[PDB]
Amino acid sequence: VYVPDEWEVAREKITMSRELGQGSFGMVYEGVAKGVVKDEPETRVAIKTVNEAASMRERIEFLNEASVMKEFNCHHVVRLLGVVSQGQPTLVIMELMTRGDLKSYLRSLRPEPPSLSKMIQMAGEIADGMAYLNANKFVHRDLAARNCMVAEDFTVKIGDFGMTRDIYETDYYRLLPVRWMSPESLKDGVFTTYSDVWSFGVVLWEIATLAEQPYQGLSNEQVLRFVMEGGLLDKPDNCPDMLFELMRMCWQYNPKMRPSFLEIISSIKEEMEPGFREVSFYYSEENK
Ligand SMILES: CCOc1cc(-c2ccccc2)nc2c(F)c(-c3nc([C@H]4C[C@@](C)(O)C4)n4ccnc(N)c34)ccc12
Repeated sequence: VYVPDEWEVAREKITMSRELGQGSFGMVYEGVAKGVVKDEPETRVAIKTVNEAASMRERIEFLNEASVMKEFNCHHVVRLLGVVSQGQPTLVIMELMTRGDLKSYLRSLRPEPPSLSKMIQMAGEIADGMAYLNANKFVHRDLAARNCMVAEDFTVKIGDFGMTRDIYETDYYRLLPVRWMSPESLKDGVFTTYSDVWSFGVVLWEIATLAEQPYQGLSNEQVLRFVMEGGLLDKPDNCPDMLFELMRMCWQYNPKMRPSFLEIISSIKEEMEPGFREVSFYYSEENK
């Protein structure tokens, strides 16, 4: 039973320019919202709509999942700006990421690549956002280049998690990214910070291959068998040892033996850009 609040915005103030493509619950539009940002009368925003093929059960799921993001304030996690809970379509307005998803972006760099220092940068930003989320007791469950977003200034941020969330799970039992999923996720549907770290390893591999499909030539059923039986992605051609060392740490079959996101950041903080100190969660007062 969603209760409107602070975050509720008048539908009047919102303007939907053009389609950006399908996200978790429905179409995401580019647009403009009046007075959703302080010291900014009008703001360029992304607007996700729940389609009209949406059960009340799903329209409520949409708002509650969005509402999780109300508690989030992190430079490396895409920000919620406001909610339109009354009337249809139900809107969730958020920070517009003007260079789209990291997968598309990485695909665009293919024989027109990124330097080692530019890849470490992406890794640390993603790791920092994920460290922030795990600090706020949140497991993403769908970390992947396609759900990392790129800002105007090339900052990478943690994006859509909706895609994997069922309406019923927790209380009752009845969509899985097998190529990004840890063995314990594939075997038992266990999703923890440590499973998110596995996915993070796969995103490094995506970054180093400019978004090849992980385990290409294996079907989804084959990947499920292969990874559960200790299968691993081959080190990409001319992948820096720095990075492949990180992938190996993330792909420890046993979750206990995987590094935390903080440990990952510690291991690369030397090679991070100077700015990262001011914007990051890692260096923030909020970090433990
Ligand atoms: C950390 C959690 O972050 C999120 C949670 C959510 C979200 C999760 C559950 C319920 C409701 C919303 N939804 C997000 C989102 F829709 C976007 C988003 N998607 C796209 C489209 C889709 C495409 C076609 O792949 C590119 N965008 C284009 C431009 N700017 C965007 N911000 C953006 C980004 C981040 C999101």
